[PDB]
This record gives sequence, C-alpha cells and structure tokens, in this order.
Amino acid sequence: STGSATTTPIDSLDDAYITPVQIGTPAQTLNLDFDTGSSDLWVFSSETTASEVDGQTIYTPSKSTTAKLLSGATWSISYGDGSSSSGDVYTDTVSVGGLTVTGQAVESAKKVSSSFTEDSTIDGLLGLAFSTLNTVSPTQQKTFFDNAKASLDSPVFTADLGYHAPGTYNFGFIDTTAYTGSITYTAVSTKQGFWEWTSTGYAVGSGTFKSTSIDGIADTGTTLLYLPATVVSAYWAQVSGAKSSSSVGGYVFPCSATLPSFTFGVGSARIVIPGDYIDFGPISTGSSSCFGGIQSSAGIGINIFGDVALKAAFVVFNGATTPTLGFASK
Ligand SMILES: Cc1nc(N)sc1-c1nccn1C
Ligand SMILES: Cc1nc(N)sc1-c1nccn1C
Repeated sequence: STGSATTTPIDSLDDAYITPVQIGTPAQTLNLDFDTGSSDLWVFSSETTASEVDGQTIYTPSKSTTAKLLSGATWSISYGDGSSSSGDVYTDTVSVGGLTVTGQAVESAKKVSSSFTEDSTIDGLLGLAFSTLNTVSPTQQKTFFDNAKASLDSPVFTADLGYHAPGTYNFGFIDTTAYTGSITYTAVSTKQGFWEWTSTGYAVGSGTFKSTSIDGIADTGTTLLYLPATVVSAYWAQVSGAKSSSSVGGYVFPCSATLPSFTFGVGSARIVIPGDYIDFGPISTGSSSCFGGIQSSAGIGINIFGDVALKAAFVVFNGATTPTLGFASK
C-alpha cells in the first residue's frame, strides 16, 4: 500500500503545515501537524476543555463506530516552545492520503496549552519520530508510520514541504518526479528517538564551504533552523544591522535587507536554502525589525533542521531495519 496527502502552510510565513487526516467511521477529517520530532498522534476532541477550544475541528469518538476507549491509558506531552497537551486514548481507524491503519492510538486531548488554543488551524499532531518517544502510559503506543510500515510497498515516508505553497507527504514510495538530481542518504541514530543525523558543514551565501560535523534532527514540527551559535553568528554577520535581541528572543534583522542563502552539507551533497526562506517578517505588526529563520540552538541541547531547512529539499525518512535519511534538491 501507499498514501499521498497534500500539506499546506497555516499562514503566510509557513509557521507550520497542516495535512488532512481521516479518523473514525464515518470519517472525521482533522487537519494535523505532521511532526517528525515527536511520536504522539493527538487531537482536539469532544473531551477537550471547552474554554481551550477556539475554532479547531474536534474528533468525537462517540460518533465513530470503530472507536474504542483504550482503557486506563493516558498521555501528556510538552514541546520545545513550552507548549503542552494531555488526555486519554482511543483506538480507531486512521487514514492519510488513502493509506489506512486500523487500531491506531488516537490520543484525545482533555487539556491543551494556550498556544494550541490560539492556533485555530491546527486540530492536533501526528508524530512521525520513533515510537520509543510515545508518551502513552502505561502501555506505550506506536506511531501511524510504525503501524503502517509492514503494509507499505517500501518502509519509507517522504516530506516535500513548500515555500509559501502546498507540498506533499508520501508513504510507501519515492516519487522520482518530485526532486532533481540524485538522493544522498546519510546515517541516522535512533538513540534519542529522533531522526538524528550529522550534516557535513555549511556555507553562507556565496562563501566557501566549511567542513564541520553538525549533529541534529530532521524535524518537520519545528518552524526554524536551529544551529550552533558559531554557525548562526557567521550567517548573521553577513547581514547589515542584524543582531541578537534578548528582548525579542533571537536574531532580528532590518526588514530592508536582502538575506543571503545558507547551504548545508549532506555527505558530499549540498542543499541550498534561499535567503527568502530565512525571512520570518516583522517582529510585530508594522515593525521594521524582522525575525530571522536561522537561530541559535544554544540552550536547546540539540540542533534542529526544522522547516526552513527541510523545505529546501525532498526528504526521505527511510524506516528500514537500519533507518537512514535522504536529501535531494528540488
Ligand atoms: C512548537 C511546537 N512544536 C511542535 N512539534 S507542535 C508545537 C506547537 N505548539 C503550539 C502550537 N504548535 C504547532
Ligand atoms: C528579507 C529577504 N531576503 C531575501 N533574500 S528575499 C526577502 C524578503 N523581503 C520581503 C519578502 N522577502 C521574502
């Protein structure tokens, strides 16, 4: 089997991407944030505290003939921005782009934090990191991808995120029409539960390439590119007037700038992020200070190849017995 679904930016800055997902019988379609940095499939639901729902579509298990309470199971998760959610668990049929999993754990939110409530466009998350990170207790649950894997034509999924445009998540096949050149594969460590790999270095604009190992994670659920302070300082030094602002919470730059590109290495291959992808617009409405899309990872504890990086590539998440990651230009 295979599946193919379109993923769409939630706003004009590509702050996140949503993908329609069918849950239950008859289908209830929710727009979920596919997140290769976490491992829980959770939704806004008929159980979510009413004051914490503001415009989201909710899953109502009592209207699904295939829903079953997973008795005793609870979940609770926090993300890197300090947002969080928690609740109980149902099993139900879940389909993505034509690919169906029966008995998928669907984690129903009882509580969500404010930045979820405020994100009217995101109806929940669909985790695609390794199932060892799943938060369900006392019986950890499998991700949609793990449950689907044995049925897939090939044990892979791909992310093809757009810049200010829709893109695609495919399950079970590589669309050879979706990228240019060849795919370069690189080793993955699953020791921390992430799609963790080592970039071979970087360049700023038309500058020379610096060969240096940068360990980080491929994370579709993180908006920005978070890299070591040394790398990020070298980037922003090429933008007149750019500075790190502790009041704003990162590097800002004059909205009048033309940002340089940023290149990252994948083995001997190179992925170029255009300068436009690094612009996250005014820090507040009408400001002439703009927020940067490359930020320091210092104090996060991990480097994160988030959407800014991943959208510049066609990315293969290879879930074979020994997982790997592939990147192609597009
Ligand atoms: C910051 C973040 N990281 C994720 N993987 S979900 C999440 C999030 N918190 C609030 C809204 N959204 C989309
Ligand atoms: C700030 C910026 N740097 C580029 N290389 S294009 C760009 C920009 N200004 C306005 C819109 N966009 C995308």
